[PDB]
Amino acid sequence: MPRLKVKLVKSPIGYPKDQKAALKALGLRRLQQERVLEDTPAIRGNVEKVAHLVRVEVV
Amino acid sequence: KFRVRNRIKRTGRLRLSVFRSLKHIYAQIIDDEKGVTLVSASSLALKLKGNKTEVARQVGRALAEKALALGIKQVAFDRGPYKYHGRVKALAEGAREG
Amino acid sequence: YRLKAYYREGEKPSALRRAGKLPGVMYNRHLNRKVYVDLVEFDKVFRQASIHHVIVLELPDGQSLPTLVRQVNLDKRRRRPEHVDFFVLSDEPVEMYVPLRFVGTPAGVRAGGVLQEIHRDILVKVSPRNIPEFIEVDVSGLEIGDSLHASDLKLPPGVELAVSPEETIAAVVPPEDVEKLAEEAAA
Amino acid sequence: TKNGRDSQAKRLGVKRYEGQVVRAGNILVRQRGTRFKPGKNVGMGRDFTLFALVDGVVEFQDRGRLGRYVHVRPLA
Amino acid sequence: RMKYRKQQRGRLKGATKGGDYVAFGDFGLVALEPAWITAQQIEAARVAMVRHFRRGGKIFIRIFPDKPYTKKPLEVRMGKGKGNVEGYVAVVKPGRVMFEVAGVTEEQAMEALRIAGHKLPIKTKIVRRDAYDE
RNA sequence: UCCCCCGUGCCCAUAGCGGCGUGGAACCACCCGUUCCCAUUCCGAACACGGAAGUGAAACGCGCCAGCGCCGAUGGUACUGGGCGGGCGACCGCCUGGGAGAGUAGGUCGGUGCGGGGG
RNA sequence: AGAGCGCAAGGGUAGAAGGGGGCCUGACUGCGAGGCCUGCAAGCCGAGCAGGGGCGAAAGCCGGGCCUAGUGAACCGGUGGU
RNA sequence: UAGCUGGUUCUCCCCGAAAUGACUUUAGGGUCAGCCUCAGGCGCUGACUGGGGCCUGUAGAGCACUGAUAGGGCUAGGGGGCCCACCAGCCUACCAAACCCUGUCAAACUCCGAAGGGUCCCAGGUGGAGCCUGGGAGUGAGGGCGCGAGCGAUAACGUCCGCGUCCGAGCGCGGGAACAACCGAGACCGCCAGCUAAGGCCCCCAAGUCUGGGCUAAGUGGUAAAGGAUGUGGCGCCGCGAAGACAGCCAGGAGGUUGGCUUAGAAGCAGCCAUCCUUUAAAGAGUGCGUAAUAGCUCACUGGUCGAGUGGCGCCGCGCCGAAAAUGA
Ligand SMILES: [Mg+2]
Ligand SMILES: [Mg+2]
Ligand SMILES: [Mg+2]
Ligand SMILES: [Mg+2]
Ligand SMILES: [Mg+2]
Ligand SMILES: [Mg+2]
Ligand SMILES: [Mg+2]
Ligand SMILES: [Mg+2]
Ligand SMILES: [Mg+2]
Ligand SMILES: [Mg+2]
Ligand SMILES: [Mg+2]
Ligand SMILES: [Mg+2]
Ligand SMILES: [Mg+2]
Ligand SMILES: [Mg+2]
Ligand SMILES: [Mg+2]
Ligand SMILES: [Mg+2]
Ligand SMILES: [Mg+2]
Ligand SMILES: [Mg+2]
Ligand SMILES: [Mg+2]
Ligand SMILES: [Mg+2]
Ligand SMILES: [Mg+2]
Ligand SMILES: [Mg+2]
Ligand SMILES: [Mg+2]
Ligand SMILES: [Mg+2]
Ligand SMILES: [Mg+2]
Ligand SMILES: [Mg+2]
Ligand SMILES: [Mg+2]
Ligand SMILES: [Mg+2]
Ligand SMILES: [Mg+2]
Ligand SMILES: [Mg+2]
Ligand SMILES: [Mg+2]
Ligand SMILES: [Mg+2]
Ligand SMILES: [Mg+2]
Ligand SMILES: [Mg+2]
Ligand SMILES: [Mg+2]
Ligand SMILES: [Mg+2]
Ligand SMILES: [Mg+2]
Ligand SMILES: [Mg+2]
Ligand SMILES: [Mg+2]
Ligand SMILES: [Mg+2]
Ligand SMILES: [Mg+2]
Ligand SMILES: [Mg+2]
Ligand SMILES: [Mg+2]
Ligand SMILES: [Mg+2]
Ligand SMILES: [Mg+2]
Ligand SMILES: [Mg+2]
Ligand SMILES: [Mg+2]
Ligand SMILES: [Mg+2]
Ligand SMILES: [Mg+2]
Ligand SMILES: [Mg+2]
Ligand SMILES: [Mg+2]
Ligand SMILES: [Mg+2]
Ligand SMILES: [Mg+2]
Ligand SMILES: [Mg+2]
Ligand SMILES: [Mg+2]
Ligand SMILES: [Mg+2]
Ligand SMILES: [Mg+2]
Ligand SMILES: [Mg+2]
Ligand SMILES: [Mg+2]
Ligand SMILES: [Mg+2]
Ligand SMILES: [Mg+2]
Ligand SMILES: [Mg+2]
Ligand SMILES: [Mg+2]
Ligand SMILES: [Mg+2]
Ligand SMILES: [Mg+2]
Ligand SMILES: [Mg+2]
Ligand SMILES: [Mg+2]
Ligand SMILES: [Mg+2]
Ligand SMILES: [Mg+2]
Ligand SMILES: [Mg+2]
Ligand SMILES: [Mg+2]
Ligand SMILES: [Mg+2]
Ligand SMILES: [Mg+2]
Ligand SMILES: [Mg+2]
Ligand SMILES: [Mg+2]
Ligand SMILES: [Mg+2]
Ligand SMILES: [Mg+2]
Ligand SMILES: [Mg+2]
Ligand SMILES: [Mg+2]
Ligand SMILES: [Mg+2]
Ligand SMILES: [Mg+2]
Ligand SMILES: [Mg+2]
Ligand SMILES: [Mg+2]
Ligand SMILES: [Mg+2]
Ligand SMILES: [Mg+2]
Ligand SMILES: [Mg+2]
Ligand SMILES: [Mg+2]
Ligand SMILES: [Mg+2]
Ligand SMILES: [Mg+2]
Ligand SMILES: [Mg+2]
Ligand SMILES: [Mg+2]
Ligand SMILES: [Mg+2]
Ligand SMILES: [Mg+2]
Ligand SMILES: [Mg+2]
Ligand SMILES: [Mg+2]
Ligand SMILES: [Mg+2]
Ligand SMILES: [Mg+2]
Ligand SMILES: [Mg+2]
Ligand SMILES: [Mg+2]
Ligand SMILES: [Mg+2]
Ligand SMILES: [Mg+2]
Ligand SMILES: [Mg+2]
Ligand SMILES: [Mg+2]
Ligand SMILES: [Mg+2]
Ligand SMILES: [Mg+2]
Ligand SMILES: [Mg+2]
Ligand SMILES: [Mg+2]
Ligand SMILES: [Mg+2]
Ligand SMILES: [Mg+2]
Ligand SMILES: [Mg+2]
Ligand SMILES: [Mg+2]
Ligand SMILES: [Mg+2]
Ligand SMILES: [Mg+2]
Ligand SMILES: [Mg+2]
Ligand SMILES: [Mg+2]
Ligand SMILES: [Mg+2]
Ligand SMILES: [Mg+2]
Repeated sequence: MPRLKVKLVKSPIGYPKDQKAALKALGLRRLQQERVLEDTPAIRGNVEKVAHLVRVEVV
Repeated sequence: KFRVRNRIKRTGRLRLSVFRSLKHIYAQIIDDEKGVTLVSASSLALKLKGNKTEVARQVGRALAEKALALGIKQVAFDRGPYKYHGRVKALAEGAREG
Repeated sequence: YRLKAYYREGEKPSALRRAGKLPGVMYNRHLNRKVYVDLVEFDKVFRQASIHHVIVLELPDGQSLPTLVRQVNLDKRRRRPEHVDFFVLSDEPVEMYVPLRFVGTPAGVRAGGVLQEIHRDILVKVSPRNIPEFIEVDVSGLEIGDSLHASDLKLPPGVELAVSPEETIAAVVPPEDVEKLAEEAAA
Repeated sequence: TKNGRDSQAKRLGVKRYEGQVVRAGNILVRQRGTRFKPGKNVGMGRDFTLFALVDGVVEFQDRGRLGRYVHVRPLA
Repeated sequence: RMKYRKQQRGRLKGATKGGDYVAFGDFGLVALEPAWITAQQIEAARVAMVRHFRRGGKIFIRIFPDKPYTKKPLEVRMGKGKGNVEGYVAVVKPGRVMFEVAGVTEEQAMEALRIAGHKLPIKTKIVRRDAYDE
């Protein structure tokens, strides 16, 4: 499937540790940061659980 | 009362099932874990005479013939519901002739 | 009774209910599909139809259907209907509860007392042709301490019972009273 | 108030789930009774402990009226 | 009665089973709020009911106190409550039917139940036997 | 390849309880006897040996019946990972993914593997 | 299977772990792969090898008891033995 | 001697805790483990995620076990009454074992049973991940908040655990009037540049006295309950109506009857029990008052007039009462 472009819009401060490790997994360091990743079931698996923190688009 | 079978199945392999009737006596070499018979020296299915205790000792060797001809030796004796003594003991004693 | 039914599918059952549509499901030995009906109209029907009287359902296909009500799930808090079961009949015998009319007054009700109606209706096997709008029972020989079983009923022709004969239909019980209280609290 | 009591936690239950590779002799399951029956290549001790009998893979079998079983399918 | 000893409080979660339908009598009184109903409550309602229509019909009570309600006696912090000062209560989730009446006019049962409501802590509703059965 | 029977497995009640019917050539059982091997805390009931006659009553084998038992959806709901929104609270409501139990419709008096005897 | 399984409870259990009988003493010695549990120290399970044995026709089973409580580091001293 | 209190002095840079477990004449102290850091070594494994397998007994539900439970049925046992004794028989708007029907409750009940969680395999994952051996530590009073239970009183800024999280150490910044832990957000330094977040855009105070459609007349909003009321607006249902209703006004409103019974009296009107007819267009063996008991008044119902709507009930929105405190609002 075409690449995925995710962006962090809400801060993880005060969210469960797992949701922190998720963003670190995807490679989202600071806020408002861009990050495009070959979409696989494994990559979307984290994007899913952090959806309340990020806005995604297809590329 | 088939506790005897359960106890044997747990051991090695090659169960010598020995069903016996009022005028009959059978015997199979069953390697379980697949439920298949390898040898089957029947009596009232072979042709043998009439004396039972004398007849059984004969059918016993009928297995020995067909057993070694295939390569078998685990004497795992399934003494079924019947107590080891009569035509069973003879069927066995006979089987052990080889 | 008749009622205009409509077919259902992917639509969110909750979304339907917000509009006014009580979802339901018609089915039988050979048939089965999702549907629904207008709630307000359903109420007006069911207030007399219930699970006793038959109900012909008209789909947008004009298809008439001799459905019955098999069950109506309710929402606790504001007792209200969630969804309906429609048993589509053919002609073979089909179990169903039939009404009951306890006509007459026992000596109990006269001499102070009350008739408890254990079964307001009875389950009986019968052909869709035989849909007796009610059975009757001459509750009058009854008194405080007496009781009627299914082992005796105004069974019309062809209508055989499926419930046990020894099941109690109704009985007359003594009244609760004030002079009982002084006696009760003593213990 | 006579009541402030209890006994040690015994940390029992299944010790090796299905698919897990096992060395011969290592333990598969500790249990109160026979909540699990032994079976092929699996022995049982005084406390009803089930232990693998040869290197292999653990797998569980349910046999209804006859209860559940733990097996080690060998390979080497 | 029997059971054994005293019992944990638990929590009155959603009225999942906290709902019902009439199964005896023509009229009923259903709960609308979660609450522990005391024996002293159930009774006071039941009596005030008959007390209203003397020698009247017949009332049913579908809720029953099996829960021991404990209470420490004006002190500090040792042990579990000797409890039972209020003794026993019945769990009531909003929607459950509590009291049935039967064998009386509507205005005769619209009052009896109207009263039994007052003797209760919670807000309640009266009901006709609609037409919903099984 | 097909049919009946014998033995033995596999799943583990849709295989069961019960009611009706059928099978003795073959196989199986009861069945004749208790000298011998063997056996009864008494008894050939059981276990055992030697076995004709009779029988298919019992037992078992096969087949029918849905009264009991057992299996049992679909639809909806309770509950609930995760994400939110309202009230003093005991509490309640929405989005997203998962989704019962009970109950309704229905289903079932079994399916199969290896050897052996027999048309 | 709601009984029994010495004794609290639980799990388990008649396809015996339950009741009875014959012979019996493995309530063995020398060990112990690999584990469970675990801060330490402890506690627990254990196939198999050797010796010499018990019951069984044999396959086999026996290093106490259906299982989980019935217990006490080290120090100091007692008795027996090499 | 002090397991206690106090005090401990220059600078910049990197990382960065704990307030838990076990034992402790231990409880504000210690030893080991947990968590921090440095050095050397291994190098894709790490948190998190996808797929698959196995382990599980909670939420919910259920009554099949263990118990609890309302009504009814059937029915041993016992109790009262007829009747009696040789003991036998029937009745039983008394209590009730077993059993059955309906209807239910349970942390220490489970025929069932999620979501999820645990673990192993494979794959994504180079991260102030992870693993092996060592040097140095501190911590071992936590607190609040969300959720799940116990204790308590379904009290406490209460208490004890569990999963999170923030303060602790972010009393640095923005919002919340002010305010560790609520909302937003992780401050390397400079800028009289820009977009936003929560929250806000009438004045103190940046930014709409913005647009469109409703509701609210209480200062509600500006923080309270059972419960009470012709508040106001809105959907729905039943009924009355131009064949003449609702309201008011003109007239009758009764006869046997003064209902049977209780009672000093009970005349429709303390209470108990209740189900006639007839003059007729209509008047109920009676709605309320009046009585010592009655007569008197009225509705109910019918006639006339009028001339257009009216009455009851269910549901939703906002509001009203319920509502008393001590320095000045
Ligand atoms: Mg950040
Ligand atoms: Mg936050
Ligand atoms: Mg997780
Ligand atoms: Mg304790
Ligand atoms: Mg404790
Ligand atoms: Mg089990
Ligand atoms: Mg052993
Ligand atoms: Mg009662
Ligand atoms: Mg004190
Ligand atoms: Mg005491
Ligand atoms: Mg052929
Ligand atoms: Mg018959
Ligand atoms: Mg014979
Ligand atoms: Mg003799
Ligand atoms: Mg001889
Ligand atoms: Mg001899
Ligand atoms: Mg013989
Ligand atoms: Mg016959
Ligand atoms: Mg039979
Ligand atoms: Mg037929
Ligand atoms: Mg059936
Ligand atoms: Mg049936
Ligand atoms: Mg479903
Ligand atoms: Mg509140
Ligand atoms: Mg609340
Ligand atoms: Mg789903
Ligand atoms: Mg289901
Ligand atoms: Mg069957
Ligand atoms: Mg088959
Ligand atoms: Mg049982
Ligand atoms: Mg038991
Ligand atoms: Mg016992
Ligand atoms: Mg015992
Ligand atoms: Mg037990
Ligand atoms: Mg078994
Ligand atoms: Mg014994
Ligand atoms: Mg024994
Ligand atoms: Mg003995
Ligand atoms: Mg070794
Ligand atoms: Mg070891
Ligand atoms: Mg250790
Ligand atoms: Mg140490
Ligand atoms: Mg060994
Ligand atoms: Mg040896
Ligand atoms: Mg051994
Ligand atoms: Mg013992
Ligand atoms: Mg043993
Ligand atoms: Mg023993
Ligand atoms: Mg144990
Ligand atoms: Mg010393
Ligand atoms: Mg550094
Ligand atoms: Mg840092
Ligand atoms: Mg200890
Ligand atoms: Mg100290
Ligand atoms: Mg340390
Ligand atoms: Mg990697
Ligand atoms: Mg289960
Ligand atoms: Mg529950
Ligand atoms: Mg059942
Ligand atoms: Mg019980
Ligand atoms: Mg018991
Ligand atoms: Mg009777
Ligand atoms: Mg009696
Ligand atoms: Mg008598
Ligand atoms: Mg007598
Ligand atoms: Mg009698
Ligand atoms: Mg429970
Ligand atoms: Mg338990
Ligand atoms: Mg679920
Ligand atoms: Mg997982
Ligand atoms: Mg998994
Ligand atoms: Mg790089
Ligand atoms: Mg770091
Ligand atoms: Mg680090
Ligand atoms: Mg590693
Ligand atoms: Mg270190
Ligand atoms: Mg230290
Ligand atoms: Mg300490
Ligand atoms: Mg503290
Ligand atoms: Mg905390
Ligand atoms: Mg809260
Ligand atoms: Mg919340
Ligand atoms: Mg406490
Ligand atoms: Mg609570
Ligand atoms: Mg608090
Ligand atoms: Mg501090
Ligand atoms: Mg922090
Ligand atoms: Mg400050
Ligand atoms: Mg602040
Ligand atoms: Mg200000
Ligand atoms: Mg603050
Ligand atoms: Mg501040
Ligand atoms: Mg702050
Ligand atoms: Mg927010
Ligand atoms: Mg502002
Ligand atoms: Mg208020
Ligand atoms: Mg309030
Ligand atoms: Mg208010
Ligand atoms: Mg209010
Ligand atoms: Mg008022
Ligand atoms: Mg009218
Ligand atoms: Mg006209
Ligand atoms: Mg008016
Ligand atoms: Mg006028
Ligand atoms: Mg007048
Ligand atoms: Mg007048
Ligand atoms: Mg008149
Ligand atoms: Mg009049
Ligand atoms: Mg007048
Ligand atoms: Mg009159
Ligand atoms: Mg008068
Ligand atoms: Mg006057
Ligand atoms: Mg309303
Ligand atoms: Mg409303
Ligand atoms: Mg309000
Ligand atoms: Mg005032
Ligand atoms: Mg003042």
